Amino acid sequence: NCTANILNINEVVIATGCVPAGGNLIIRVGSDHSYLIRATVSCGLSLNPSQSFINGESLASGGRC
Repeated sequence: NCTANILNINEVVIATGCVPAGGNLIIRVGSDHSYLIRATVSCGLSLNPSQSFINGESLASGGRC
């Protein structure tokens, strides 16, 4: 599976989830919020359209899951 890592404006990892191949999963952050992350058939981090990065947050890759 794919690994999704959510960081803040300081590029500090605050949340981490696991995104299924060709699927999508919701990742909850400790910043009193949550971000929906999805991955393609080839495993590719991506943020849902219904949502948008805020508070300077950002997305990053992990390793294995």
